[PDB]
Amino acid sequence: SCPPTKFQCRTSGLCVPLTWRCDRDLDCSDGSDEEECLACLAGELRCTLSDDCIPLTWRCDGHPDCPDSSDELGCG
Amino acid sequence: EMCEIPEMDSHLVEKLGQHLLPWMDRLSLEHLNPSIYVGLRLSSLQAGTKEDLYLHSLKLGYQQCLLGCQGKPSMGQLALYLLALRANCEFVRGHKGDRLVSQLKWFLEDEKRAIGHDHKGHPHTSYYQYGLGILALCLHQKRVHDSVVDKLLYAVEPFHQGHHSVDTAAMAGLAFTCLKRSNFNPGRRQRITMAIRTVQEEILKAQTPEGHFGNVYSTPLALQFLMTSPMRGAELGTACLKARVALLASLQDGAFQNALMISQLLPVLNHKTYIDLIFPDCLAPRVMLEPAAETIPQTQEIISVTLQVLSLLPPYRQSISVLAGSTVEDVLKKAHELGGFTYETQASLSGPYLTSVMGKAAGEREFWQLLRDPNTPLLQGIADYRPKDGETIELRLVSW
Ligand code: CNC
Ligand SMILES: [Ca+2]
Ligand SMILES: [Ca+2]
Ligand SMILES: [Ca+2]
Repeated sequence: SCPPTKFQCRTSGLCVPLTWRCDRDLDCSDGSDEEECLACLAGELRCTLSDDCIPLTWRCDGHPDCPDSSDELGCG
Repeated sequence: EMCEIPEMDSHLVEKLGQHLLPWMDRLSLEHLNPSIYVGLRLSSLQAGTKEDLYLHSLKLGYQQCLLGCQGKPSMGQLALYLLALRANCEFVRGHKGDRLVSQLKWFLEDEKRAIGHDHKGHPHTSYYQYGLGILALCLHQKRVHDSVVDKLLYAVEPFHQGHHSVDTAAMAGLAFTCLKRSNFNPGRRQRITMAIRTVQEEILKAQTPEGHFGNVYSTPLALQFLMTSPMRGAELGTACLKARVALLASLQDGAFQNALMISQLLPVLNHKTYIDLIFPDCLAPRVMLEPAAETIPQTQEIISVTLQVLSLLPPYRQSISVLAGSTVEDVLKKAHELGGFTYETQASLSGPYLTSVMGKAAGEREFWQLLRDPNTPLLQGIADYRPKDGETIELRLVSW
């Protein structure tokens, strides 16, 4: 019912992009989209598994700012 | 005493909501407005199924543009999108959500760096957006470092540098209130508590003899903040009743046309504020808004407005004829059509923002100020202010 290259959330009837198709996020209310298919600056720290730098103050702040969540993994 | 605004006439509230209603069908990214969605959800009014489509459009636009668009949204607008999520009883979540959060955190970190350890440097945007960003993160229970909060604290605390509007102070106060209610930044708890009282006092001391806080368009946000906490020792009740009187007069005189302004006022009229987004009540009953059946008589009268720009050499000064009821923007269009005048605007949540005049764009900490005679700054933008016959409108490049 909706344009090709966009998945349609079946219960909602709403239409969402394929990038979001099988991408671990629940973008549809019906969750149909899922089962259906460099130096760091001073004061910054590098994410363990990637290129990314975050400020030191983002360590242990309750939110995963690193792709691998390594900035909160150490905290325990 | 408490800041209470007794319920206004339902008819009067309804006609405010009907001004918002046409925007529910304008889903293009240049027109998408998270503040409109928030204001409506916090109001006593609703647009039914249109709301769900509106939120869906917001989610599509903001997530694709910022993670994957014509003039994608700003970080300040991303903050308001976060408020929109709370208005639907959602927490920002998933991998796409986490990334959006960190982008907003980067915005705050960059502004902190721009301000500096000394606090002389300005933010690249305003302290209003700085406060809005802290609030938005706090509403989703996302924490910011004490060093980030410190810049907002210093901006309002005694012996602070610069001068902030009522709007900016109110937004700061809302951010401080969310931090305090969430027990965030406990190492700044006493200063946060003191800052809230400071903002209260400065807003009360900014009340005009008419009853507005600062001006008619600062009053809505000011009231939102004042409603969130008691103010012992002060006569907050009296001040707020006087504001209601001022607000009522302004409403009956058609002051509130702009959709963003209405979206900031509607929560107040429903006894709600942005702080109600900590524990949202999404299923509270709201009256369905129907389109105002309403004729559109054209005027028959011609008016002439003088447009002038003295900020450029050679200066511009021309008498422009338009239909009565035309906006400043209509005058600008007509001037452009007559030849010898150009200008540029950019989209914002408040509507078209004037960025350039006759080839001259506003630079850092500069803007094109709108004035009427004599030397009186407009309280509305080019698309909302409707000049009277014989008026002189000036565009003036100023530094702030
Ligand atoms: C900061 C600020 C504020 N301003 Co100015 C003030 N003082 N503003 C802007 C500043 C922007 C620059 C900057 N670096 O931040 C500043 C000082 C240059 C600006 C300009 C003035 N402002 C003005 C007014 C009247 C509006 N502004 C407010 C939005 C008043 C705001 C207060 C409020 N209650 O909202 C305000 C405190 C916060 C806006 C914000 O950041 N929102 C959050 C952001 C995420 O949303 P946004 O849509 O993307 O923000 C953009 C727009 O707001 C645009 N913009 C700013 N003001 C306006 C006004 C209009 C009418 C339009 C269409 C766009 C803007 O600037 C922002 C981009 O940085 C408004 C409530 C303020 C008020 N209480 O009087 C009012 C607006 C009243 C209304 N009926 O809509 C001016 C028209 C004054 C004048 N006579 O010239 C003028 C705009 C002229 C123009 N060139 O078009
Ligand atoms: Ca998905
Ligand atoms: Ca973190
Ligand atoms: Ca207006």
